[PDB]
Amino acid sequence: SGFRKMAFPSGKVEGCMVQVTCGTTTLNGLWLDDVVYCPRHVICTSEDMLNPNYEDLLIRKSNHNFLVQAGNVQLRVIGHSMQNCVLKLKVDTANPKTPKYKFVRIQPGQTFSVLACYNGSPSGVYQCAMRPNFTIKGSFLNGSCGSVGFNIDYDCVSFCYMHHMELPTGVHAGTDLEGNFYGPFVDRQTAQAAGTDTTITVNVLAWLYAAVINGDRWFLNRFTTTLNDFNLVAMKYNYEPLTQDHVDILGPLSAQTGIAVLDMCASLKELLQNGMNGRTILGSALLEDEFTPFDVVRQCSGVT
Amino acid sequence: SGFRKMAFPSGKVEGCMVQVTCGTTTLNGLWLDDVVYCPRHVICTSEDMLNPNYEDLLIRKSNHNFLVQAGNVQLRVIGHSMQNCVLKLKVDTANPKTPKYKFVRIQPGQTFSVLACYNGSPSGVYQCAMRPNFTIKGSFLNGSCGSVGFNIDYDCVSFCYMHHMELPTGVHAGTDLEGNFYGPFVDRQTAQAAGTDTTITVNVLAWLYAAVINGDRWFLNRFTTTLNDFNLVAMKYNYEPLTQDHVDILGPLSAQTGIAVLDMCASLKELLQNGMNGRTILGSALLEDEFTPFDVVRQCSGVT
Ligand SMILES: Cc1ccncc1NC(=O)Cc1cncc(C#N)c1
Ligand SMILES: Cc1ccncc1NC(=O)Cc1cncc(C#N)c1
Repeated sequence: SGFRKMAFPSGKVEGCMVQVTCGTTTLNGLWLDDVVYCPRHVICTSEDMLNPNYEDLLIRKSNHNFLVQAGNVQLRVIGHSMQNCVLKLKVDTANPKTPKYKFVRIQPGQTFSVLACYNGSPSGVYQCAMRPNFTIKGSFLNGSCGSVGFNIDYDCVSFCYMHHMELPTGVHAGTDLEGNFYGPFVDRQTAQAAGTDTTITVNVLAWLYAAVINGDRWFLNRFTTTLNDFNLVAMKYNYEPLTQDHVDILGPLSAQTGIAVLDMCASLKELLQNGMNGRTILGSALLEDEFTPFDVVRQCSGVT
Repeated sequence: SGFRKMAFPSGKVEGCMVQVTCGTTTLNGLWLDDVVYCPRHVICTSEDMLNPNYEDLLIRKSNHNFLVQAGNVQLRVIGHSMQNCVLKLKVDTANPKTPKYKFVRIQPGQTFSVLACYNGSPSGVYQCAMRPNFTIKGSFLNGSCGSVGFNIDYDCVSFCYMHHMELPTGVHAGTDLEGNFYGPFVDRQTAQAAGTDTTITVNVLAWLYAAVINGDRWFLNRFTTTLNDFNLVAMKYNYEPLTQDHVDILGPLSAQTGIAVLDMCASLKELLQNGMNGRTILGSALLEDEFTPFDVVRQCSGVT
């Protein structure tokens, strides 16, 4: 009973957080095995950030310039290398708290938990979605760079995001763990356009199924629709086009509730065209798109 | 930039979760030092739950009937005792992962993180408020009993809640770590009235300050009010009466933003009487009451 914006337990990730300092800049690093991963802009001063030449800036640095501290233990840096926008610092000690892990590049619309950190210390954990425009609407202040996003399948942590930047609009941008930015962003203090965003349609439908499962059913109606008709409404309201792949992933929820996907699409169509009429769904007065169908199944079945 | 419903990092609590089985009932326990804490209804069968005599049911049980398993390690039970609605199982081994901790009874309106667990395994973490009527609107399924709520001040975990029950209405009830229920609830399978709930006024005002800090300011107006006038509006909309103690706790946010508390109360008054007019505040289409003034300061300053 109940449905919350649940994050993964952050314990396995907490054991990986370290502080990385280079010159006068300090941010967060991720220590897995004998490598520490962090944003390459750790090597920049504020003046460098306007237009950095990272290859030139990294040439001035030596292994001993990167100060890595895990709690109180200082790590010895024996190698450094830049891969895209991340720095990989080889340390002489493998992290004893390294969980089973993978590096994955998530798709837009997918969700993950963020462990917000400052000076290598965890401050909070929250769940969020990678927007269709490759930005994340997080909660990050100066010092949070290097904080990571992840998903967990039983004992395996799939790291999918490392925080790098706050755009002038207050939204966030970052990379996968190979340092490739999600979206068109560059690690530079320059105004940068984030594309037109849309609402994650399959996630909204998944959340409508979670609402039915939890007893919120006032929005179910006597109507149905087609993928074509629904998609004309989705286009009008800046929703992602629904495909048969999305319908296929909604199958378990359709089967559990007995509500065909296109019937749920007709409920969503009516909510888009008429609003919520001052009513709420799972404690929200708007249509929630930060729960994937997988998240809804996991939370509604109690997967650990 | 940004403002999220952030939970505490759950790592220190994950290291305390164990599975407790007694007969055919299995639920979660909290292992701190050489004691395992769990709901006393672990000793009940489904038939006992209709009207349990816990003292009689516990008399039939011996130390060897309580199966406690931490991951794969089995703990040896050398004592058992009931304190209010919790069972305290003395084990022969102190939990090596016991963090610095306290047991605290929180006040209604205060917030905390819940680490939802099943079979002694963490599944997710979320932030919630203890409602003024002493219920929590969580996300809990069968097997989640014994999952705990907590707050963390640097290295100290203050455990404040243990989950016991889902009311017929889908809302949740539980105890402090001494087994005393929050609210009028009893650990019995009987319909039980949760009082009239109200919205946590000081938390809504705190969240309005967080909105101003993050750039959402469309709701600020040219008006002010008095505590008396505001409280007449609060009574009309089922909001908690605002006191000078609440105004006092909002002082840091008033100082940071330069918006006097009573001026923010006038903005809240106008939003209550007129609604949001299809607009949003920090990504919400309703007035959020699950952030205390302390949470807003902590999140807006990056406390670890
Ligand atoms: C103040 C703050 C808050 C949250 N997240 C991030 C920040 N600050 C920054 O973005 C600093 C920065 C500047 N220019 C480019 C990059 C990159 N890549 C990073
Ligand atoms: C099914 C479920 C889901 C979430 N939380 C809890 C439950 N189930 C229960 O409450 C089981 C129970 C029954 N009667 C009294 C108590 C107490 N105290 C507990």
